[PDB]
Amino acid sequence: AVKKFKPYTPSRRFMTVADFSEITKTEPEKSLVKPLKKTGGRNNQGRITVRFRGGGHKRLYRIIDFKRWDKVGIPAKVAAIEYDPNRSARIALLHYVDGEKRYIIAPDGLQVGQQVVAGPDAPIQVGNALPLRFIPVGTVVHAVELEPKKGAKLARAAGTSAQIQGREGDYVILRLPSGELRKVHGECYATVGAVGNADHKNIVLGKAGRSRWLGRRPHVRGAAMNPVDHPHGGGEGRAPRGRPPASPWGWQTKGLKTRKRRKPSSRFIIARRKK
Amino acid sequence: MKRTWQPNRRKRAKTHGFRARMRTPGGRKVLKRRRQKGRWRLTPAVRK
RNA sequence: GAGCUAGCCCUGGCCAGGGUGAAGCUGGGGUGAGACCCAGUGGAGGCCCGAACCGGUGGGGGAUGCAAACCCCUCGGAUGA
RNA sequence: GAAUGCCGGCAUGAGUAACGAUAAAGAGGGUGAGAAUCCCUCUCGCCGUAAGCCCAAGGGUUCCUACGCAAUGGUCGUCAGCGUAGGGUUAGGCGGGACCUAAGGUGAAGCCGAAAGGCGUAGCCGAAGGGCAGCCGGUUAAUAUUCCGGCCCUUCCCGCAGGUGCGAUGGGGGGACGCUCUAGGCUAGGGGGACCGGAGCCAUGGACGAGCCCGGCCAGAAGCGCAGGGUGGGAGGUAGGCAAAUCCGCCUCCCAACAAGCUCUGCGUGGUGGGGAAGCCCGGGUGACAACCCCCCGAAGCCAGGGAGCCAAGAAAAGCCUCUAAGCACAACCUGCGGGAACCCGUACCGCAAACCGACACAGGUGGGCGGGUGCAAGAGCACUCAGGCGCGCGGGAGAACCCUCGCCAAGGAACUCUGCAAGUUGGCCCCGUAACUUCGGGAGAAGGGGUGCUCCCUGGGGUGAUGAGCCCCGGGGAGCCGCAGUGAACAGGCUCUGGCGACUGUUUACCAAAAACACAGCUCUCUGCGAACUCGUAAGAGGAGGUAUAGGGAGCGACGCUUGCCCGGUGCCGGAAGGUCAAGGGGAGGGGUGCAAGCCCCGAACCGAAGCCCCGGUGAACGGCGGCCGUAACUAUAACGGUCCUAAGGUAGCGAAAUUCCUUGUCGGGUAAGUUCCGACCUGCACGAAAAGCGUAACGACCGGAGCGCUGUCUCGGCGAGGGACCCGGUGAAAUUGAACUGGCCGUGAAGAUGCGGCCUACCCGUGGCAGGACGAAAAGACCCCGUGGAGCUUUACUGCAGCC
RNA sequence: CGAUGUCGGCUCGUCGCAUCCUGGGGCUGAAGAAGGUCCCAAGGGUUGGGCUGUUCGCCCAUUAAAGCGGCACGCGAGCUG
RNA sequence: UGGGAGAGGGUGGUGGAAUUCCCGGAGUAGCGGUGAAAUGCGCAGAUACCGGGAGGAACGCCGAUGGCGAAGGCAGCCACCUGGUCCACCCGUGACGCUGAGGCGCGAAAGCGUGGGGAGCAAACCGGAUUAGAUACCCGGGUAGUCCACGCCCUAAACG
RNA sequence: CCGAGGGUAGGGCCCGUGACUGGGGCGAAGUCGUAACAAGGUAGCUGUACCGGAAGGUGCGGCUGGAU
RNA sequence: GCGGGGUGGAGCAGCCUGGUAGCUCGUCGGGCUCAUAACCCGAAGGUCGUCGGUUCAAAUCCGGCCCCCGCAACCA
Ligand SMILES: [Mg+2]
Ligand SMILES: [Mg+2]
Ligand SMILES: [Mg+2]
Ligand SMILES: [Mg+2]
Ligand SMILES: [Mg+2]
Ligand SMILES: [Mg+2]
Ligand SMILES: [Mg+2]
Ligand SMILES: [Mg+2]
Ligand SMILES: [Mg+2]
Ligand SMILES: [Mg+2]
Ligand SMILES: [Mg+2]
Ligand SMILES: [Mg+2]
Ligand SMILES: [Mg+2]
Ligand SMILES: [Mg+2]
Ligand SMILES: [Mg+2]
Ligand SMILES: [Mg+2]
Ligand SMILES: [Mg+2]
Ligand SMILES: [Mg+2]
Ligand SMILES: [Mg+2]
Ligand SMILES: [Mg+2]
Ligand SMILES: [Mg+2]
Ligand SMILES: [Mg+2]
Ligand SMILES: [Mg+2]
Ligand SMILES: [Mg+2]
Ligand SMILES: [Mg+2]
Ligand SMILES: [Mg+2]
Ligand SMILES: [Mg+2]
Ligand SMILES: [Mg+2]
Ligand SMILES: [Mg+2]
Ligand SMILES: [Mg+2]
Ligand SMILES: [Mg+2]
Ligand SMILES: [Mg+2]
Ligand SMILES: [Mg+2]
Ligand SMILES: [Mg+2]
Ligand SMILES: [Mg+2]
Ligand SMILES: [Mg+2]
Ligand SMILES: [Mg+2]
Ligand SMILES: [Mg+2]
Ligand SMILES: [Mg+2]
Ligand SMILES: [Mg+2]
Ligand SMILES: [Mg+2]
Ligand SMILES: [Mg+2]
Ligand SMILES: [Mg+2]
Ligand SMILES: [Mg+2]
Ligand SMILES: [Mg+2]
Ligand SMILES: [Mg+2]
Ligand SMILES: [Mg+2]
Ligand SMILES: [Mg+2]
Ligand SMILES: [Mg+2]
Ligand SMILES: [Mg+2]
Ligand SMILES: [Mg+2]
Ligand SMILES: [Mg+2]
Ligand SMILES: [Mg+2]
Ligand SMILES: [Mg+2]
Ligand SMILES: [Mg+2]
Ligand SMILES: [Mg+2]
Ligand SMILES: [Mg+2]
Ligand SMILES: [Mg+2]
Ligand SMILES: [Mg+2]
Ligand SMILES: [Mg+2]
Ligand SMILES: [Mg+2]
Ligand SMILES: [Mg+2]
Ligand SMILES: [Mg+2]
Ligand SMILES: [Mg+2]
Ligand SMILES: [Mg+2]
Ligand SMILES: [Mg+2]
Ligand SMILES: [Mg+2]
Ligand SMILES: [Mg+2]
Ligand SMILES: [Mg+2]
Ligand SMILES: [Mg+2]
Ligand SMILES: [Mg+2]
Ligand SMILES: [Mg+2]
Ligand SMILES: [Mg+2]
Ligand SMILES: [Mg+2]
Ligand SMILES: [Mg+2]
Ligand SMILES: [Mg+2]
Ligand SMILES: [Mg+2]
Ligand SMILES: [Mg+2]
Ligand SMILES: [Mg+2]
Ligand SMILES: [Mg+2]
Ligand SMILES: [Mg+2]
Ligand SMILES: [Mg+2]
Ligand SMILES: [Mg+2]
Ligand SMILES: [Mg+2]
Ligand SMILES: [Mg+2]
Ligand SMILES: [Mg+2]
Ligand SMILES: [Mg+2]
Ligand SMILES: [Mg+2]
Ligand SMILES: [Mg+2]
Ligand SMILES: [Mg+2]
Ligand SMILES: [Mg+2]
Ligand SMILES: [Mg+2]
Ligand SMILES: [Mg+2]
Ligand SMILES: [Mg+2]
Ligand SMILES: [Mg+2]
Ligand SMILES: [Mg+2]
Ligand SMILES: [Mg+2]
Ligand SMILES: [Mg+2]
Ligand SMILES: [Mg+2]
Ligand SMILES: [Mg+2]
Ligand SMILES: [Mg+2]
Ligand SMILES: [Mg+2]
Ligand SMILES: [Mg+2]
Ligand SMILES: [Mg+2]
Ligand SMILES: [Mg+2]
Ligand SMILES: [Mg+2]
Ligand SMILES: [Mg+2]
Ligand SMILES: [Mg+2]
Ligand SMILES: [Mg+2]
Ligand SMILES: [Mg+2]
Ligand SMILES: [Mg+2]
Ligand SMILES: [Mg+2]
Ligand SMILES: [Mg+2]
Ligand SMILES: [Mg+2]
Ligand SMILES: [Mg+2]
Ligand SMILES: [Mg+2]
Ligand SMILES: [Mg+2]
Ligand SMILES: [Mg+2]
Ligand SMILES: [Mg+2]
Ligand SMILES: [Mg+2]
Ligand SMILES: [Mg+2]
Ligand SMILES: [Mg+2]
Ligand SMILES: [Mg+2]
Ligand SMILES: [Mg+2]
Ligand SMILES: [Mg+2]
Ligand SMILES: [Mg+2]
Ligand SMILES: [Mg+2]
Ligand SMILES: [Mg+2]
Ligand SMILES: [Mg+2]
Ligand SMILES: [Mg+2]
Ligand SMILES: [Mg+2]
Ligand SMILES: [Mg+2]
Ligand SMILES: [Mg+2]
Ligand SMILES: [Mg+2]
Ligand SMILES: [Mg+2]
Ligand SMILES: [Mg+2]
Ligand SMILES: [Mg+2]
Ligand SMILES: [Mg+2]
Ligand SMILES: [Mg+2]
Ligand SMILES: [Mg+2]
Ligand SMILES: [Mg+2]
Ligand SMILES: [Mg+2]
Ligand SMILES: [Mg+2]
Ligand SMILES: [Mg+2]
Ligand SMILES: [Mg+2]
Ligand SMILES: [Mg+2]
Ligand SMILES: [Mg+2]
Ligand SMILES: [Mg+2]
Ligand SMILES: [Mg+2]
Ligand SMILES: [Mg+2]
Ligand SMILES: [Mg+2]
Ligand SMILES: [Mg+2]
Ligand SMILES: [Mg+2]
Ligand SMILES: [Mg+2]
Ligand SMILES: [Mg+2]
Ligand SMILES: [Mg+2]
Ligand SMILES: [Mg+2]
Ligand SMILES: [Mg+2]
Ligand SMILES: [Mg+2]
Ligand SMILES: [Mg+2]
Ligand SMILES: [Mg+2]
Ligand SMILES: [Mg+2]
Ligand SMILES: [Mg+2]
Ligand SMILES: [Mg+2]
Ligand SMILES: [Mg+2]
Ligand SMILES: [Mg+2]
Ligand SMILES: [Mg+2]
Ligand SMILES: [Mg+2]
Ligand SMILES: [Mg+2]
Ligand SMILES: [Mg+2]
Ligand SMILES: [Mg+2]
Ligand SMILES: [Mg+2]
Ligand SMILES: [Mg+2]
Ligand SMILES: [Mg+2]
Ligand SMILES: [Mg+2]
Ligand SMILES: [Mg+2]
Ligand SMILES: [Mg+2]
Ligand SMILES: [Mg+2]
Ligand SMILES: [Mg+2]
Ligand SMILES: [Mg+2]
Ligand SMILES: [Mg+2]
Ligand SMILES: [Mg+2]
Ligand SMILES: [Mg+2]
Ligand SMILES: [Mg+2]
Ligand SMILES: [Mg+2]
Ligand SMILES: [Mg+2]
Ligand SMILES: [Mg+2]
Ligand SMILES: [Mg+2]
Ligand SMILES: [Mg+2]
Ligand SMILES: [Mg+2]
Ligand SMILES: [Mg+2]
Ligand SMILES: [Mg+2]
Ligand SMILES: [Mg+2]
Ligand SMILES: [Mg+2]
Ligand SMILES: [Mg+2]
Ligand SMILES: [Mg+2]
Ligand SMILES: [Mg+2]
Ligand SMILES: [Mg+2]
Ligand SMILES: [Mg+2]
Ligand SMILES: [Mg+2]
Ligand SMILES: [Mg+2]
Ligand SMILES: [Mg+2]
Ligand SMILES: [Mg+2]
Ligand SMILES: [Mg+2]
Ligand SMILES: [Mg+2]
Ligand SMILES: [Mg+2]
Ligand SMILES: [Mg+2]
Ligand SMILES: [Mg+2]
Ligand SMILES: [Mg+2]
Ligand SMILES: [Mg+2]
Ligand SMILES: [Mg+2]
Ligand SMILES: [Mg+2]
Ligand SMILES: [Mg+2]
Ligand SMILES: [Mg+2]
Ligand SMILES: [Mg+2]
Ligand SMILES: [Mg+2]
Ligand SMILES: [Mg+2]
Ligand SMILES: [Mg+2]
Ligand SMILES: [Mg+2]
Ligand SMILES: [Mg+2]
Ligand SMILES: [Mg+2]
Ligand SMILES: [Mg+2]
Ligand SMILES: [Mg+2]
Ligand SMILES: [Mg+2]
Ligand SMILES: [Mg+2]
Ligand SMILES: [Mg+2]
Ligand SMILES: [Mg+2]
Ligand SMILES: [Mg+2]
Ligand SMILES: [Mg+2]
Ligand SMILES: [Mg+2]
Ligand SMILES: [Mg+2]
Ligand SMILES: [Mg+2]
Ligand SMILES: [Mg+2]
């Protein structure tokens, strides 16, 4: 449950911070961090390819175990639940009875000291990682693989979920967090439950600077630029778009679809997204 | 006020140095150029 | 050609002194339990005054200058984007 | 002979401006041919969070000594960062290398690209980050953690002794980390002493004093003491750490448990080695056998990898420790001890500056450390001062205008002016006191007001120490004295009422615009299912992201509050497996050429044939658009209401002479003696209006309006004073400009504004200080404007291509 | 057009007279006072404020009066902006 | 103390009918709607029918004139937790009571804030009709809302 | 010392008045519709919401003070 | 300056493309009603702004004058 401040500065008015309650270990597992190369949006040519990126807090990257089928049948205890700044979710530390330590995405309702397990024979409880084709129809799930053994790719952001609508051959039918209806291979792994930290969407950054700490540099409207800069540049005084609303590079931004036509994924998208 | 020339031995020899000229086709041609002309120094002197 | 400048990356460094007094915590009151109230404690903040530092608002001077942007007075920020 | 021609030389302005911070000078003695300028002394002034000192970069001999003075030095010059010559920089321990990684760079494997080349895991390179062993003094003209003296320490090689399953580029541990706040104990540094040492002093009225002046330390191995850091011990099992592993991780068990122990640092002491003032007498010597003690203040530095809180969640790798594998255990490693070995480069000097970046010995710029004392509430603020460094490389006079900086001004008090522009006022502290409004934080230092020095008396709490004295830190009460005046100097808000715009702190046109512009949290639309979209690239590859719809791209709007109406006919976009059109290709009714002929070859209808477009729907926080005429109420006026034409639909709420209103200083009200501005209304809104958002809004603003109080040289209206120039004399000595000049007024004339023509009037020759009307004065081959079938940036339903996408 | 800086204010004036005032006049539907109208006259004078960039104008309060024009809409190598 | 009846309340779970959409089938010239129509939908294959899937909301018969609660109000079914109440016995305390300005709490619908959810319904709005007009009643659509959670609002022909 | 009062600054309350603006009351024969009383020709009233020249309309829930 | 308009009483067609004036309302007479509105059945009313030309013929085509809307009026 997010946390408010009294308005003792103009920014403290609306600024809200996470409650951090479910966090039980305030420092990462040194055997599982590694240097996160900050890119600032530059690519290997040294060119800004993603504008307005840079200057945020330094981070170490907690390694996440998006496979989990490395250790079929090896249960593990929940050591702690920590802070990961590289993602919107919380991470949970796993002390495998194997003696191995790994991080996973912390689901909602996961409790320190509980034990979870991965594999075809796993129980259907919050935290267990099973192949999609074995989870009862209708149950929520997260950390879903798109293709078998290729890694968990779907529903990993705080609060997201995915419900198994039904099965069809070697494929089960998922409702993604987007509302899209997709066939995913049954052998693909997923984790029972929804990612925790649901309250992540109600955080009110509160002031410019907070955006800057997140690595997010100020954004300039094409309307504020000049014709050499952006389709919306120029004009004496303010100005409506005066043309179909577009991006700096020409293409239109209000409705223009961009998914690739002949993409082979189309054969498994059952219903495009919603709301 | 800060003027444009702020000398720096390391910057000078890494930017304009012999080995900088030699690793690039443009740079080699610079040295070829300056040899052809008879330049005493093919390269800006910097005290290392 | 990025030894000026603009942005970013890596790694270091710097910010006198004073002021205000958020959450929390303690104690008390309150109540079925609470909410909450008070005092103490606490020391938060793109908080306040003000040097360094970063600036460049107003005026004057300068104008073959001390200077191809300077000087004086005044003024803005000064734990933060 | 002219090209604002090119080169060079020499003029003109002119003995003119200037000679570079207004920190400031004077005399005496020396030296030398020559002295305001060099040396010495005494006096004066200036900096002192520097204008002193030590590093780094940059500079590259500028360092020291001798001898020089042509040039350099804005004057001089005997001097010098100048010329000549000689000398000067010494390290296992300081810095860098023979160590380690960071971004980045390079790059066996690999990938890509017409060539050149671009990528790329490892590895390598890469530092002001990690890691690693020297501290105090003396010494030279010039080097010193480098030479020397003292007391310490490191690595490598080898030997000896003891110990041990030894052994690594391989596994594990460690290294290893933010921000703010901060405990204890220290140290750096400082204040004081009636105590210790000291040459000396008694002045001019007094003082022979518990007087004055000056000093009262630094380094140090082991050990010891103090304060901290780090750290469980043992056993059993084990499938994890890509082989093994007794290590590590996991599990069970026992003991230990704020401890202690072991270990590592800091500080203190510590054998011992140094230092040692004023004053005097020539850098020295004496002082002196110097003394080297007590007390208080005390870090931001040390213990340190300390603690707490917070969210934005805070490098890597080696050294190091441990585990084992090959192997090897005649080895090897560990510990102690000894001897031997220990290379390369830097070291001078300036270093907020005359030696660096600015063409200059240039009022500019330049990162780190030290930065003493007293008082002012604190402090790196301010004033004055220590150490130390300086008086700014032209001077002497004079005492006009005028200019700059500064001081005061009778009466008035903004009447000045576009504007209180500027300059006043206010000004720190402590106390009393403080409004509308509000988002309850704020508005607030609101506003306004009192106090503030010194002396004596009584007294409360605190740190130290001991619970006491002493020192030190906070106070409280009483009685008094002095002046015009007690933050007596310096530094240090003027305030209020009321609009516009923007929520706010932020950002911007380096060098005429800081703002109402950009940004901004927040709101909405939209794209994107992950080999994501999007971006950059021919590509490979990268960013996005080691992220996954609570995410990422794009767009508008811009805290918050209350809200955001109608129009989908046109354009964009989304949907639409019918139809229509539709290229290459398919197909081949039927034509043509040629050949004796089989043949070879050419054209070619129907029909099948994608996207796009057509067509059918949707869609506004998509591009956008949101009427006209005529009539009508029992005074008049006006129209709730009605008639009709047109549209895709006819502007809703809210606002309105507005950052928008043309007519316009609209009309009415307020404010004023008077108000083209202001505020408040009205509504015929030339030409508001709802996310190019509409109406509000506390707080905020070096933004832009209006008004009042305070107070002023802004003004009536000017006067006087200060210093730096201007002026005079000695030194040095420019500049733009310049057809030549023997260069007057008027009224005419003239290419229409004449020193230069005509007529007339005036006028002896040449300077100096001043003023700026003319020389269509100087500067700049007009930016305005036109012209050129000149150029460039930008646009689009101009043309034609191309990338890209379909 | 190988540059003649452009409104207004300020400062400093100077000129014209088609005279705002003061002086001298005729005519008057001039009783007086005070006006009207025209002639002569350029010696001197010709205020301070509110509003606006303003010139102009309107307004306040006075005046003998609150004149009109020229001088590159006089005067930016004099200032302002 | 032993008993009973009940949609009293809160939480979690869950059943079937129906509506809408989507998919498949089969099938064709209309469907829909009204007072009568038109808008609308349908040869780009609707309506009607069978099978499949998705989702939301309300719970038919039981249901009654019934029951429960202080009121507002509560209706599929299951389990947990919790209030009230009536009856019996005649067991304990011994007037410990009634009321209640204030205070505090609950409080239908609509409405507000932040998230979610969205089948049917439907203010607003659009269209078709009617009409002199029709900013209505009727018809085709249709956004909030209706639904969940949390926090507000505190109203009523909150009535017997 | 106190002290009538005078003065300076800032508050609170009341009253009078004000361009314009809000609805209200009343006013013999104004304009527009017909909302309610009959089932008033869509039962009405109601709280709330939104909307419209106006009465009103509509949604959501409620009351009978509704008819047959 | 450039564009559009002017026609029964009101608002609109006809103009282009000559021969013809048409739609809604209103107005007049009749009907239904106790009466009015609405509704129903009939009717009248326009020499086309004005003048001048072209034509056999002009609302129409071309000039002039009149009125009435709309747009423009910029560079210093
Ligand atoms: Mg808050
Ligand atoms: Mg949490
Ligand atoms: Mg690591
Ligand atoms: Mg990267
Ligand atoms: Mg790269
Ligand atoms: Mg590159
Ligand atoms: Mg490049
Ligand atoms: Mg981008
Ligand atoms: Mg970027
Ligand atoms: Mg996290
Ligand atoms: Mg993320
Ligand atoms: Mg699959
Ligand atoms: Mg949010
Ligand atoms: Mg960040
Ligand atoms: Mg922006
Ligand atoms: Mg722009
Ligand atoms: Mg712009
Ligand atoms: Mg560009
Ligand atoms: Mg463009
Ligand atoms: Mg535009
Ligand atoms: Mg623009
Ligand atoms: Mg613009
Ligand atoms: Mg505009
Ligand atoms: Mg727009
Ligand atoms: Mg436009
Ligand atoms: Mg476009
Ligand atoms: Mg989808
Ligand atoms: Mg610069
Ligand atoms: Mg530099
Ligand atoms: Mg260098
Ligand atoms: Mg360097
Ligand atoms: Mg460099
Ligand atoms: Mg390079
Ligand atoms: Mg080089
Ligand atoms: Mg080559
Ligand atoms: Mg040579
Ligand atoms: Mg070169
Ligand atoms: Mg640079
Ligand atoms: Mg500070
Ligand atoms: Mg205070
Ligand atoms: Mg606490
Ligand atoms: Mg000033
Ligand atoms: Mg100053
Ligand atoms: Mg400040
Ligand atoms: Mg010639
Ligand atoms: Mg010349
Ligand atoms: Mg030439
Ligand atoms: Mg030349
Ligand atoms: Mg020559
Ligand atoms: Mg020459
Ligand atoms: Mg010469
Ligand atoms: Mg000459
Ligand atoms: Mg001369
Ligand atoms: Mg001269
Ligand atoms: Mg000069
Ligand atoms: Mg000079
Ligand atoms: Mg100075
Ligand atoms: Mg000074
Ligand atoms: Mg001599
Ligand atoms: Mg001399
Ligand atoms: Mg001399
Ligand atoms: Mg002298
Ligand atoms: Mg000397
Ligand atoms: Mg040099
Ligand atoms: Mg010389
Ligand atoms: Mg010589
Ligand atoms: Mg010289
Ligand atoms: Mg010089
Ligand atoms: Mg000389
Ligand atoms: Mg040594
Ligand atoms: Mg070697
Ligand atoms: Mg070697
Ligand atoms: Mg190529
Ligand atoms: Mg390198
Ligand atoms: Mg290296
Ligand atoms: Mg290093
Ligand atoms: Mg580090
Ligand atoms: Mg070292
Ligand atoms: Mg040492
Ligand atoms: Mg020494
Ligand atoms: Mg010597
Ligand atoms: Mg780490
Ligand atoms: Mg913080
Ligand atoms: Mg020490
Ligand atoms: Mg002291
Ligand atoms: Mg010692
Ligand atoms: Mg094992
Ligand atoms: Mg240490
Ligand atoms: Mg001595
Ligand atoms: Mg001796
Ligand atoms: Mg510090
Ligand atoms: Mg530390
Ligand atoms: Mg500790
Ligand atoms: Mg690395
Ligand atoms: Mg052997
Ligand atoms: Mg051992
Ligand atoms: Mg040295
Ligand atoms: Mg400086
Ligand atoms: Mg420095
Ligand atoms: Mg120097
Ligand atoms: Mg220069
Ligand atoms: Mg230069
Ligand atoms: Mg000098
Ligand atoms: Mg001292
Ligand atoms: Mg002070
Ligand atoms: Mg001087
Ligand atoms: Mg100076
Ligand atoms: Mg003189
Ligand atoms: Mg001065
Ligand atoms: Mg004075
Ligand atoms: Mg005086
Ligand atoms: Mg005065
Ligand atoms: Mg006054
Ligand atoms: Mg006054
Ligand atoms: Mg002061
Ligand atoms: Mg004061
Ligand atoms: Mg007030
Ligand atoms: Mg206000
Ligand atoms: Mg308040
Ligand atoms: Mg303050
Ligand atoms: Mg005050
Ligand atoms: Mg105060
Ligand atoms: Mg007092
Ligand atoms: Mg005194
Ligand atoms: Mg102040
Ligand atoms: Mg702002
Ligand atoms: Mg702005
Ligand atoms: Mg706002
Ligand atoms: Mg804003
Ligand atoms: Mg700030
Ligand atoms: Mg600028
Ligand atoms: Mg510029
Ligand atoms: Mg510039
Ligand atoms: Mg420039
Ligand atoms: Mg400026
Ligand atoms: Mg600007
Ligand atoms: Mg500013
Ligand atoms: Mg903006
Ligand atoms: Mg803003
Ligand atoms: Mg918002
Ligand atoms: Mg949205
Ligand atoms: Mg990545
Ligand atoms: Mg409000
Ligand atoms: Mg449309
Ligand atoms: Mg459409
Ligand atoms: Mg459309
Ligand atoms: Mg097609
Ligand atoms: Mg348009
Ligand atoms: Mg349009
Ligand atoms: Mg509305
Ligand atoms: Mg106006
Ligand atoms: Mg108006
Ligand atoms: Mg006005
Ligand atoms: Mg307005
Ligand atoms: Mg307007
Ligand atoms: Mg105007
Ligand atoms: Mg007026
Ligand atoms: Mg007027
Ligand atoms: Mg008035
Ligand atoms: Mg009006
Ligand atoms: Mg405000
Ligand atoms: Mg501001
Ligand atoms: Mg500002
Ligand atoms: Mg005033
Ligand atoms: Mg004056
Ligand atoms: Mg003077
Ligand atoms: Mg002088
Ligand atoms: Mg003389
Ligand atoms: Mg001379
Ligand atoms: Mg000379
Ligand atoms: Mg001549
Ligand atoms: Mg001559
Ligand atoms: Mg002459
Ligand atoms: Mg003459
Ligand atoms: Mg003439
Ligand atoms: Mg003449
Ligand atoms: Mg002549
Ligand atoms: Mg002549
Ligand atoms: Mg003549
Ligand atoms: Mg004359
Ligand atoms: Mg002169
Ligand atoms: Mg002149
Ligand atoms: Mg002239
Ligand atoms: Mg000329
Ligand atoms: Mg020029
Ligand atoms: Mg030019
Ligand atoms: Mg030229
Ligand atoms: Mg030219
Ligand atoms: Mg020209
Ligand atoms: Mg131009
Ligand atoms: Mg022209
Ligand atoms: Mg042409
Ligand atoms: Mg031509
Ligand atoms: Mg051209
Ligand atoms: Mg191309
Ligand atoms: Mg695309
Ligand atoms: Mg010209
Ligand atoms: Mg010229
Ligand atoms: Mg000029
Ligand atoms: Mg004046
Ligand atoms: Mg007369
Ligand atoms: Mg006169
Ligand atoms: Mg004028
Ligand atoms: Mg005017
Ligand atoms: Mg006039
Ligand atoms: Mg008179
Ligand atoms: Mg002129
Ligand atoms: Mg004129
Ligand atoms: Mg000027
Ligand atoms: Mg002027
Ligand atoms: Mg001139
Ligand atoms: Mg001139
Ligand atoms: Mg002048
Ligand atoms: Mg059809
Ligand atoms: Mg068909
Ligand atoms: Mg659904
Ligand atoms: Mg029933
Ligand atoms: Mg009994
Ligand atoms: Mg309709
Ligand atoms: Mg009808
Ligand atoms: Mg009717
Ligand atoms: Mg309620
Ligand atoms: Mg009195
Ligand atoms: Mg009537
Ligand atoms: Mg009725
Ligand atoms: Mg009724
Ligand atoms: Mg009716
Ligand atoms: Mg309605
Ligand atoms: Mg026509
Ligand atoms: Mg015709
Ligand atoms: Mg019609
Ligand atoms: Mg006819
Ligand atoms: Mg133009």
